[PDB]
Amino acid sequence: QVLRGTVTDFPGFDERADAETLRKAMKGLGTDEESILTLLTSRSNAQRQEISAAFKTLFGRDLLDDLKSELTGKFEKLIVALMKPSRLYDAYELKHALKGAGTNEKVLTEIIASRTPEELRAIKQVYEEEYGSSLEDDVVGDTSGYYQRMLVVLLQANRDPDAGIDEAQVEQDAQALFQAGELKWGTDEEKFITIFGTRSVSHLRKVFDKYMTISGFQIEETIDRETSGNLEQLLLAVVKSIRSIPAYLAETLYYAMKGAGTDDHTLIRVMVSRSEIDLFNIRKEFRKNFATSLYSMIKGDTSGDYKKALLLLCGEDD
Amino acid sequence: QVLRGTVTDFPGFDERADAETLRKAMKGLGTDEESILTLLTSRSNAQRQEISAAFKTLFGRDLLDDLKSELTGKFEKLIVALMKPSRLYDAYELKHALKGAGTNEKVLTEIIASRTPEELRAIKQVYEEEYGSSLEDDVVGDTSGYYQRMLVVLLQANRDPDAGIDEAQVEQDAQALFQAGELKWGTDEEKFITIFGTRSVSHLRKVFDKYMTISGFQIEETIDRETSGNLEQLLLAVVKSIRSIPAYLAETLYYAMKGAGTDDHTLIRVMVSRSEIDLFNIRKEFRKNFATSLYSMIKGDTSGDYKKALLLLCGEDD
Ligand SMILES: COc1ccc2c(c1)CN(C(=O)CCN1CCC(Cc3ccccc3)CC1)CCS2
Ligand SMILES: COc1ccc2c(c1)CN(C(=O)CCN1CCC(Cc3ccccc3)CC1)CCS2
Repeated sequence: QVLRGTVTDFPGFDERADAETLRKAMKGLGTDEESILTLLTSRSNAQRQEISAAFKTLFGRDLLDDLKSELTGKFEKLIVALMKPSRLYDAYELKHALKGAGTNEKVLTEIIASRTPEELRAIKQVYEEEYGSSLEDDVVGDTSGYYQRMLVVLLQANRDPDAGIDEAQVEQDAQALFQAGELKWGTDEEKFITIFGTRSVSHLRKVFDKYMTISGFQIEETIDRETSGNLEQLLLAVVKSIRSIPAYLAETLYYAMKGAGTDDHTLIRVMVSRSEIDLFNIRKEFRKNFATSLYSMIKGDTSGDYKKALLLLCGEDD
Repeated sequence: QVLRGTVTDFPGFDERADAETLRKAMKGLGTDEESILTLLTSRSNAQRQEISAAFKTLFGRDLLDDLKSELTGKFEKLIVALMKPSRLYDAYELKHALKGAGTNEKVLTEIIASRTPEELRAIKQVYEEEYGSSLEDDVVGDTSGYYQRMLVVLLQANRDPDAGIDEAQVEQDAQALFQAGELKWGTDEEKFITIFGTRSVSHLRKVFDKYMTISGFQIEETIDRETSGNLEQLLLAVVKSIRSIPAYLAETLYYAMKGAGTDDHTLIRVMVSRSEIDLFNIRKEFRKNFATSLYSMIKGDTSGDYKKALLLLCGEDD
């Protein structure tokens, strides 16, 4: 097992040259979207940034506002994501959720549960460095009750690190996840919260196994996906995430594409945020648990230029 | 994988209660092995340094000098490896294979072939500081031929990023490895040094795949494990470590205990060094590739107090 994405460094890259294709593309005419497109998706994020630099030094123009005036719709909204520094992208998306795209647990839940401790720590740091306010306080401020609580637990980045596991605390803990299952996770939130937030990854993987031999069931079985409140969804995100991050995101991506209308906000966040970290893994995983390819899914459930960009990001292999 | 070791931090660590315990353990009273033994292998390494230091504030004795003057043979060499700082254990054993050892090409192969880039980067500089000379320049003076050359390449820590895996590039590598295979690795030479030492890992595992069906058989079968001088052992070891590190090391453990005698020195090096990184993982790949339990072979083949300490290091299970 080796984590990896779909966007690699362009060899032969020249800041100053790409700055010209782009300027020239959006020069006076309407717009060569097809050029903006193929280029920005066949560069990496650090290379995008240096084009952003070449643009200014050459032209006196801000690449980011130029793009943002000739592009619209789901197209714009993707391009704008690709130009965003990847150190920064998640802290950004959190703010949007904490401040103005709506009522926003799908994001808080999904970023917080799926980002490892190295990441939550960095996101927190940078959330405050960029945005002036601190991640934790914005979260407290716009959330509630036991959900708020566990986001706060996850957000500390303070899991017991990995060594030889206590089949004795495994037996207690699996036991207590059983009782809180039977009871619709509506009693002793107090208790399960730490089990899922402060325990380790392969404590919890052990635990989820001993869970099966208490109850005959996977822990996932306790928690339905349409209806549920906030908390249940956080639990089940934690759960799937402990088992496998690529796999959780592959899932999040299928359910972003099922249903009337559909979910471009998600498509975009996952695609872009993972483009240089694990996207290949998510893709091969998607072929694995859902048996049409990520590529194929997208080509059916997207249109026009946005569609094209997507697939280019996606690549093609598995 | 989640890579875990078998040694953890003792909760409620008392730096000097433990220092006392080592005093009356080895004082008067020439020695008392089983509290020495059990203490050191329930405390993590960095805690053993704290016990080493509170020993000096408290008593005016250098803990380590004391630990080794009351103890003999293999057990002694174990305690002396346990109280040797993580950062430093590797570079010390490189050195003691290089400085003065005889002709120890076995230890070089092992450490450089199993260590990741970031572990080699820390070795090189902590090596460089601790013994005034650079790890490379030493490696160079006592070795020669392509064995030297290949080591210098691995010694670089700069091997391609796991990325877009280029189908065309694979096949040319695999045929080049087919080419040099039939010629028993005795010639062509200089291109496989670049295939092994620089290709990206998710790349080199696909070449390992693509090769077999060119050749009939795995790359490994081209090389005769025991009837094979330095280079071919290195090469072999690199191939192995590319598929899985815990599995190289599991093979090296098995070959240290299987047969006539015991390679005790080797057994100490692996058990100790990897005890806080992947020892559980070496234990698990051990049982799956050899059908016995590491624990129960260290038993079958080692003796006395050395044994109980090893089995404590080895950890409780599976
Ligand atoms: C304390 O340990 C922790 C604490 C929390 C978490 C993990 C490890 C990771 N995890 C795992 O399943 C194990 C390891 N896994 C996580 C993703 C990471 C890959 C990755 C790289 C860069 C950016 C994002 C993801 C490494 C492999 C799930 C819960 S989040
Ligand atoms: C260019 O890369 C390299 C170059 C050389 C080598 C490795 C990685 C390690 N390796 C692999 O197959 C990569 C898998 N690997 C396991 C070790 C390490 C585990 C790990 C994870 C997180 C933090 C510390 C250690 C990194 C992932 C075997 C050959 S030596």
